Amino acid sequence: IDGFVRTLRARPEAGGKVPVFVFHPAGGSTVVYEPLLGRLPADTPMYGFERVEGSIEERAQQYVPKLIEMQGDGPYVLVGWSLGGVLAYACAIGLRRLGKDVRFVGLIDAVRAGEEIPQTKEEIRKRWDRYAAFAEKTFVTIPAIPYEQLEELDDEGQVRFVLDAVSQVQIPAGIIEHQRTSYLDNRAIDTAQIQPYDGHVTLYMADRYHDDAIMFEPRYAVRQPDGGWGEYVSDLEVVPIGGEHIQAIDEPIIAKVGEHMSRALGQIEADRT
Ligand SMILES: CCOC(=O)c1c(-c2ccccc2)oc2ccc(O)c(CN(C)C)c12
Repeated sequence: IDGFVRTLRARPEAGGKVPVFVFHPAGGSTVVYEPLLGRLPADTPMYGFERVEGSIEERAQQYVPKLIEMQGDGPYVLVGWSLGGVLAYACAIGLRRLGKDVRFVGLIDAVRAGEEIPQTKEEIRKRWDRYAAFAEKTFVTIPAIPYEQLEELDDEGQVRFVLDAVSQVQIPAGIIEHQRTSYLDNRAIDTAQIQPYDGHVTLYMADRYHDDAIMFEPRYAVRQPDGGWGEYVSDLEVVPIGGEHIQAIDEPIIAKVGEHMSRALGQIEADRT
């Protein structure tokens, strides 16, 4: 473990196969990509990029220099499930804009909501009204939500504001931090401003988001056939894998992703020779 870069399989000292760069999921680390690694060719290196702060573009501003430090002009293979897919895609845009050679972008069910999630004050009220209802059922009666305070804050400020009010009661630090970061990682998916990308993108597409994901944001109950990426990616390939979003990263479904991805890496390795 080195900063935000986790070594899943080290590359040899010099030479060897093109590394696969994986990006962490919402609320998790790149350890989730080990089953994928087992389904990729022998001696395929893999490095995982862990959580950093900011907007998607601000996070890619931190990732891209590190990617270039590790791999130079390319070839770049960028892969991500959940939020990691959006992160991989933003890095692809950043690397291509600097003239780097991006050969593969693999989105593992990084599927946009079927209806756009507005970034408006009305949506802040709707969002927190929903969460308040969850806190009433699962725990109490909740007073009027101070909407005027919330709508001036960003997502990090909103959740800190609510945690501060909840204290004034007692929640363990480890649980608060895990929920906070998982919540913030998911909101980062919602608020991502997707830019056009002119390279080939491979979208492994499950059947649907899992139930808990839909409970937090019901617009995820519907997906478009292109997963919301077609309008930004003209060179888009979709690989149906079935199942639920939460299963896409695990055996047995990852075998389908890995079999397809292994073929793509093989062609990349051939084209280097
Ligand atoms: C268990 C799945 O939960 C999540 O999907 C979300 C959490 C969450 C909160 C606390 C713990 C874990 C996840 O917070 C969110 C906020 C907005 C939102 O759209 C989503 C849905 N995502 C698929 C994007 C979530």
